[PDB]
Amino acid sequence: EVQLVESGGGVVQPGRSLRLSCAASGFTFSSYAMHWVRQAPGKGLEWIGNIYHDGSTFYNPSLKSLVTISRDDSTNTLYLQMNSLRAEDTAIYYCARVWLYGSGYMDVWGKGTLVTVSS
Amino acid sequence: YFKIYSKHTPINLVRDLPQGFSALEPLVDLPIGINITRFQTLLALHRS
Amino acid sequence: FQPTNGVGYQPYRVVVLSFELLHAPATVCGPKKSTNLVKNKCVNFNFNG
Ligand SMILES: *[C@@H]1O[C@H](CO)[C@@H](O)[C@H](O)[C@H]1NC(C)=O
Repeated sequence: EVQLVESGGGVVQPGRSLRLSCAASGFTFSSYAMHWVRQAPGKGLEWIGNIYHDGSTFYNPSLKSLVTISRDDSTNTLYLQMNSLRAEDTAIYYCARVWLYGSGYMDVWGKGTLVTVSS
Repeated sequence: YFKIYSKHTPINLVRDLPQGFSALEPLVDLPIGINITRFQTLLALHRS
Repeated sequence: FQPTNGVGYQPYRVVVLSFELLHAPATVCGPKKSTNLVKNKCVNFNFNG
């Protein structure tokens, strides 16, 4: 059945890069658009990025140049490159999936990965 | 809209309609939305 | 349709609601959230339309 799993979380120095992976199992990776969302402890959810089958990446206007969304369809995976980490990016990250031939319901969700930045 | 107005009157006249005034209260409005051009009363037989 | 199939081959039940706005009276309306009644004050009243 449908399953999203994530990896790449941990406790890292600020300014060091990260590569968060979202592997999809059970459904064909095409015809769906993939989202990266984060939520901070004590704060609500904040949307990070979108990527489509074409390769069009759309980012939040609030945060610019910090992340890079990279889709791969040979092995049905999604990658996030995070650069110039600040102290405020301690958060739980989620991988989300919307169907391209409907409204923007995010359907099933990832379990989440923890990113803790410290000095 | 099908408006049904009705009034019950206690009379004791034998043959014709009594002469008087009685305004009919609205009883029920029906949202039917259909064409009606003909009607027929329904009676009851007495069997013995 | 089998339970071992993944998402996309699973049976989906679909109900499609279509609305009609013909010259017939609008019998179908939304719910009517009645609030509490306040007296002796200049208020905007809406009683049954
Ligand atoms: C109602 O029925 C009569 C007889 O069948 C017809 O002449 C008339 O045009 C109808 N009216 C409408 C609005 O359909």
